[PDB]
Amino acid sequence: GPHSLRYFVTAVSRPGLGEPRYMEVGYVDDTEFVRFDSDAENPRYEPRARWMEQEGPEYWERETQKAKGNEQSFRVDLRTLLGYYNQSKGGSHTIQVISGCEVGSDGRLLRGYQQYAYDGCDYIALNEDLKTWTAADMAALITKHKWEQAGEAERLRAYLEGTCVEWLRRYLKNGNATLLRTDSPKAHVTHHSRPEDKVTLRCWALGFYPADITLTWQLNGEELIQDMELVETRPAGDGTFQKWASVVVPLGKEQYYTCHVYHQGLPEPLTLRW
Amino acid sequence: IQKTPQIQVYSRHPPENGKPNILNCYVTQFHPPHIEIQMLKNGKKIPKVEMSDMSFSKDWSFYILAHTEFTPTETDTYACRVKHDSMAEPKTVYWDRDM
Amino acid sequence: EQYKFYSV
Ligand SMILES: *[C@@H]1O[C@H](CO[C@@H]2O[C@@H](C)[C@@H](O)[C@@H](O)[C@@H]2O)[C@@H](O[C@@H]2O[C@H](CO)[C@@H](O)[C@H](O)[C@H]2NC(C)=O)[C@H](O)[C@H]1NC(C)=O
Ligand SMILES: *[C@@H]1O[C@H](CO)[C@@H](O)[C@H](O)[C@H]1NC(C)=O
Repeated sequence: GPHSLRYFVTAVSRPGLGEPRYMEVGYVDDTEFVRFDSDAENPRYEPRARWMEQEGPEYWERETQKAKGNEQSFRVDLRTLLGYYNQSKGGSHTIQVISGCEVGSDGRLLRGYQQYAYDGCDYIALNEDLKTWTAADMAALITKHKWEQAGEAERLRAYLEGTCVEWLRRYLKNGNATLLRTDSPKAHVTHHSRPEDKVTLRCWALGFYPADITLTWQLNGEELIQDMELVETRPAGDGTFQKWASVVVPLGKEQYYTCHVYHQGLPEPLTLRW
Repeated sequence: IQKTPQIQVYSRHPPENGKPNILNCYVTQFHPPHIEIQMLKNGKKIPKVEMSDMSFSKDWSFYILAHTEFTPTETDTYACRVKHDSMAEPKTVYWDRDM
Repeated sequence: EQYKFYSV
């Protein structure tokens, strides 16, 4: 199936408490694999998945140098934005960037992207054509103009189409045992009483990978998706994921409800009752 | 843009007394990024705690995971306490074994 | 590998 390489970058200023905190977290699909945190003792780029042990020391040295350079750039960005927005030097502000690429099963580029946010709102983003930027406000328009005059989109395009794709291919090759695996969900249903003669049926799905999954509750063979509560699919601390979805039903009618689980590791969806 | 965190506590495997497991505290949908997260065993801070899976959603709010290995005992209570600007006092969410 | 960011 398709795979992706994504980096989540954050710079957060802390007036009166030193330089901004800078962090970089990289992912191949739903698996964290690298990280840089300026807040550590002697910050360096570090492996977050076992297969990254296959990279030599030069990988870590070069990525650490890049991260430090990146850290300085965003520190400068934070200062620059204070000016664009006419803000005080004593408030904390945040810059976020999502950057990466996606390839198909054959390893060819499907799409590249890079989007910036300032204080949690859209700032600037590369368009799908990988040739132009879209600015969310007038401040971002200053950046768009600088970037256009500096040939920044051309530079980024080269990274997305080249470096990003090639490294993603390498990571999928080196970490195939982890990244190309499928861990099948194991389900179970819990029951909890409620006032007014009702009960909560909660369908759980645990130990699965990848993260993509579908949980539905049905009655009369029709999905109840609407009056059901749930949590977003979440990491379980060991590279796998879990999720639950619930529905409130009348006491004594529980047997009429079935939970359905659809996942890449379930040749036939799971059907469960309480 | 100040969003209050969702705090979710759960174990990797259905709990079995005396069996090694993993306890998770997933804090999500929050902004600003500054936040303090601690996992507690019977009210005392757990030292092991690893932070991982930091990311942001399409609306830019933050997500992060705190997790630790643990072997539950029938009398132990675990919880997760979070301190964020969006809240007056730190919020503690308990691990509910039968949820 | 990560991208080399410049500035806004
Ligand atoms: C995962 O792939 C390996 C092949 O090795 C990979 O390629 C190397 C160049 C390097 O990137 C390694 O880190 C990768 O693991 C599979 O192992 C090979 O399997 C063949 C049979 O298909 C066997 O004859 C070889 O001896 C194995 N090669 C080695 C170096 O041991 C492995 O089976 C794959 N795992 C999964 C789960 O698909
Ligand atoms: C910036 O804000 C100050 C008040 O803090 C105001 O006096 C000034 O006009 C503003 N500058 C611009 C260009 O809007």
